[PDB]
Amino acid sequence: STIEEQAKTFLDKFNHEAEDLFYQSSLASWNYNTNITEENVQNMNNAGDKWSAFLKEQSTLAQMYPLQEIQNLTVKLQLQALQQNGSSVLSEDKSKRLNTILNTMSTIYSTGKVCNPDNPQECLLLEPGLNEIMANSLDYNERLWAWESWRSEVGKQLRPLYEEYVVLKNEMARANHYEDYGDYWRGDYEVNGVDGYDYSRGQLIEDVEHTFEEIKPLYEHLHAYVRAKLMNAYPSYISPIGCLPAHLLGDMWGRFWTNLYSLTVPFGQKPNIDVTDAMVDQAWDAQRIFKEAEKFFVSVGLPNMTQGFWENSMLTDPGNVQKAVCHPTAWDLGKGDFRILMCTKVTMDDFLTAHHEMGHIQYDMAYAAQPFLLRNGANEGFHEAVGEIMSLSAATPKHLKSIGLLSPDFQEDNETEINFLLKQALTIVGTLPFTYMLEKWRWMVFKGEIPKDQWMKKWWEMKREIVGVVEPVPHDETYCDPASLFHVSNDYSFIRYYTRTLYQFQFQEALCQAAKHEGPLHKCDISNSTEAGQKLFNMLRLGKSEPWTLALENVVGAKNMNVRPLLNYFEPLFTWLKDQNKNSFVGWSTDWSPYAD
Amino acid sequence: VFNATRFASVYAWNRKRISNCVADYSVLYNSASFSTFKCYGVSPTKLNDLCFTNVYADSFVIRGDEVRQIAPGQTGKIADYNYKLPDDFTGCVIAWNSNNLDSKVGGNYNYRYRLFRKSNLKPFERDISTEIYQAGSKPCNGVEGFNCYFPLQSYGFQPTNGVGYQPYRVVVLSFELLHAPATVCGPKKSTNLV
Repeated sequence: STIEEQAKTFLDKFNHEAEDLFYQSSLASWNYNTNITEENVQNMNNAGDKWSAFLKEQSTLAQMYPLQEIQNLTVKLQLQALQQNGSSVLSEDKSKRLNTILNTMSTIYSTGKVCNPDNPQECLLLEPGLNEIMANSLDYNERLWAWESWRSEVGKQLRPLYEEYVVLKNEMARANHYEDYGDYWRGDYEVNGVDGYDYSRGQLIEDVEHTFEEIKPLYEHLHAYVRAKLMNAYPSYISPIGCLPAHLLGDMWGRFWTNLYSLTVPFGQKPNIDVTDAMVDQAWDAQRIFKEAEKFFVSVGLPNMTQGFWENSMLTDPGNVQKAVCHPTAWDLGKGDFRILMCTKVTMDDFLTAHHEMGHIQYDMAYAAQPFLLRNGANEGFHEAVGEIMSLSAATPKHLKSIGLLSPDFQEDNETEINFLLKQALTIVGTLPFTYMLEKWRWMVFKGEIPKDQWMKKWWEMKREIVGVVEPVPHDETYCDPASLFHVSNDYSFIRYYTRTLYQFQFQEALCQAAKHEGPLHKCDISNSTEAGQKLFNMLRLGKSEPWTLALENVVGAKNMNVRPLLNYFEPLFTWLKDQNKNSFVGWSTDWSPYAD
Repeated sequence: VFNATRFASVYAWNRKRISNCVADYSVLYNSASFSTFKCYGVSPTKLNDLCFTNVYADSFVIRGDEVRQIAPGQTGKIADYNYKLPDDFTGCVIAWNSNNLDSKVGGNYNYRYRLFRKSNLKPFERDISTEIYQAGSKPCNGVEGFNCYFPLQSYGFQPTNGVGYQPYRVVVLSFELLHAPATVCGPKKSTNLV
């Protein structure tokens, strides 16, 4: 009778057909990752191409239902996914050129290599070699060569390719009623048609800007500590008041200080938690680690896993003839079928990674009852943030002591806590302003405020101001550093890490309050707290049928990112970093560089 | 009907009449060869003490989640457009997971069901028509499109399906106490001759 029946019937028709077509591509991907063969990768691409063609043809009837006078959010969100044309707005030549650019940028980045001036015959590739040079090797010369030559060999070549990527993408975004491809990424958190929970696209730039200055009191204290510790290792290059060189950050892109833990050990004579030997002593296997991991998820109050879940899961690599992808990956094969791929070993590193992948399944299995177009996450943050809160609680010694891995005689004090807490801040606190730095720079490039010739010029300016990092060698207008990143070259959004990082502590503080945990959050443990899992599952089941702000309002007490639980987790760390900088300078001075003279 | 070689579709549900025989109802209760078993009005073990006029067995295969719709006072795609029971349903329902028997790689397309219908069915009504569900005033001309939809669709009964999507061989046992004399009753006990 009414027009609403056309949308309800069309989405039901799409939800019936797209459900089976997508699982054929998802299950085909499972077969490839479990057995890397020419036959599996072909059917994987064919199935994905099949479902891809179905999405384009279905946009015909999706656009014939105007949502101008429609109040039903369920009908609006589902059709908006199909009404968008995306890359089909431009001609095939412009779209084919974009894939040719992305295919070229991925090849230049993946096949990038740096070789020494004194050993042209002996040198390494991007992975696994040059990653260890910035991570493991402590030589000033090897770290400097790996950084500088990488910018010249890979950074320069990706500069002209990144231009066509930004230009072609802005045409695609602008055709879909956007300001630029930066605004296209910001539209993931877009909300409209819901009173009290709407959200504009430009609000994300204000949130990361407001939360960044809120992170500065914690980051400025840790940066002086990391500078003071690295100054003792490299006193002839690092000033006590200056900036940290870019090649001494711990990686080939300057995102994490996780590799600088050996140079920034707070107490090198105190112990830490490690149940690797404990698991081997009790004859633990990859199956028992996953089984005992499931004991934590039921204790907190979340649903259990099925029999086909564990029986069809992967726990190792089945030989080299049928070598599988050992990367941790939570799969949703569909029709109630969920599985995980992981080559688990007996160690604390894989113990927490297993909980991380199981946390992902708790996300997808929750909103499995939603329609197919709404059987997805509300945003990028909710997907990966929920996985970290589950692994962090398991890493707490209160849980390991309960299961019986960590002995009960293990003494705990403020000293041993700071080693675990400070080591985390190298990952969290030492990365949050970098994501805000990179995405703010990229967002300005998409909008077009920064000319293409001023990419490296403004990039060096933003580094000294926002993060307080300086290059080892000055770069001219021909260089392009952030183009050499995996996420940038492969057309990904890195802002999800900033939102995921803050959302992680937001959900943690909400569940720690549900578990009635008092004090800082780094000692929090939701084990054996049935109310904690119940509070989480109420948020996981929403999927993307309701506003993401409403998921935060009823759980974490806010509608956007926030830094309040960040200080609560790192509360005693701030006092520690407040003390250690009594012989250093909090913050940084942009006038210093390692090549100064 | 509980172990038939092949079952009928949901919208095309078949029916088998039971009469003129002795019907031991406690067999299936104690068989433990089912996934769900629930009777309305009468306990399953008490049916052997009752005689009836006519008893029908409506057989079909559904998904796991759709089993909740087969009951008095329910609604949904299957209860309304495919197979409806009356509010006074005092029969029984047996279900048995047949994923190891009926499921097929790619999905068993022979078991289909209706998603949309111009009007809700009656109790024990069956409709196997292919009329296009018309939402608007324009004619469909026998092909779906804008405000036109093909109402019948196939099931995805694949071996990788979950509990809510796997195939379940379901049979509905409706009893009838009419003015006519009885035709089927349960077995009566016996003992030695003293």
